[PDB]
Amino acid sequence: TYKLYIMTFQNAHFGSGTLDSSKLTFSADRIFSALVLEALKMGKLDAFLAEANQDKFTLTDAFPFQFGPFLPKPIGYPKHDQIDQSVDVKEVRRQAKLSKKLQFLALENVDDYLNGELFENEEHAVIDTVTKNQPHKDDNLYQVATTRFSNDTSLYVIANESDLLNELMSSLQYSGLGGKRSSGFGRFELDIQNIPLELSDRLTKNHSDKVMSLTTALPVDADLEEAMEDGHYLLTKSSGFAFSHATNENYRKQDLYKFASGSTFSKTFEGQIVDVRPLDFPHAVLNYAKPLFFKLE
RNA sequence: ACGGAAACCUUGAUUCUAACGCUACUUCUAAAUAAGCGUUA
Repeated sequence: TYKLYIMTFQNAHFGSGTLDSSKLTFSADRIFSALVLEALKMGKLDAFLAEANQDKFTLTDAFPFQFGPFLPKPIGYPKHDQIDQSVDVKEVRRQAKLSKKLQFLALENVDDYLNGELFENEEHAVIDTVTKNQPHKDDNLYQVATTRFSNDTSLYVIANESDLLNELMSSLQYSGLGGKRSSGFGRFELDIQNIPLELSDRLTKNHSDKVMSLTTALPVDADLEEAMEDGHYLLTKSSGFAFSHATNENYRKQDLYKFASGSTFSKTFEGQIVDVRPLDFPHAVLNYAKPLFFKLE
């Protein structure tokens, strides 16, 4: 809610379940895990844990940044109250398909999207697959997907201004983000920018109006009811193998189903640093689900 | 405590074999090392 962190990538790989799958943008649990690993490699893991335990710490999923912050399409607002038209069915289905394909909108027109206007996606990155082999066992021919960006398009997140977070981001920018980081993917250059006046006044965390989430956040059990009755959302898995320097064998962490972005709700909630570690495991596995919200008209 | 870790698009291959810058064409055609002896004595 304080800064507007920008990460300019050249090549990246954000696996969505397979080595040959790469999403355009990553989720906040991935960057929180990356921060946790960088902090533990630094040695100042306890300070970052204490900072994350505070309610001031807020993080959001990466969104596209092309001469202005972008926001995920608010799932649950194709509402006919602003899209009531007398056009033919062909144009109605064409605009429905165009809105379904849309995933990100520029900040300057997000409310315009809520006025019935129709916008198209913009060229942000090309996702291409590369085949690689192992020239000692002539059976492995594995494919890796990338997210090669273009047109000065970066990724951005919103988080509090902290010196520990600043230095952690600076160490992240030479350590990569997601995927085969020691192969030419994930690396970025960081820039710190101020939140625009048209955006900072909308980033909220505590009130009872229509809020669109910015983080893949699973609410606490106390207030899930309000997200169930009057909440529009999408369900995203967070499975995978838990990285661990303490166990020789790789353990699958517990599959957890969160709420995607931008899921719309009628009231805000509280996130969880949920322990997705398997049983009998020495150290925790922290999954970050803490929402930053956006007010709607 | 990042659907993540590890992984060479790698090994072997001669732009090589055959093929006369060759066939025909006189440095040729006429031509005396030769002509004039004045005037004075």
